[PDB]
Amino acid sequence: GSATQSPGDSRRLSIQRAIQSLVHAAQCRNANCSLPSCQKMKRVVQHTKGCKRKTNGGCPICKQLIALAAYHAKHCQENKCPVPFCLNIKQK
Amino acid sequence: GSMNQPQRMAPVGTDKELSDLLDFSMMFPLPVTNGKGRP
Repeated sequence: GSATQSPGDSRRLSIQRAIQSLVHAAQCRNANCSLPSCQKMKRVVQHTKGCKRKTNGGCPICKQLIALAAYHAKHCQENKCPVPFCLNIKQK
Repeated sequence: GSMNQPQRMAPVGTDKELSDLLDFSMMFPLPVTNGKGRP
């Protein structure tokens, strides 16, 4: 009757949803979405594709995105993966 | 009260980026990435 799950489990679902939005927006360049998550995520994903500033250090926004993708890249060896970070972490 | 409402996106550059960063910071937990000297 709690439905709170174990602390590690509950934080795992929520963190995976963040990754699933990064995966969504990496594949998603369509205008057919009107939800807030997709709008901010496509904003930052198309940004990270045109952002040399992230490896140049002066961009904390992409530091968040690479943190999801790093943890995710430890488990995911996918060479066809939508997320550009995920490859650039586990390949290099 | 409650008149003013936050705008959808901005061409300012950096203020809009930290606003993006905010949405994501609340979207995921992640590790605290600190030792954290708090109860």
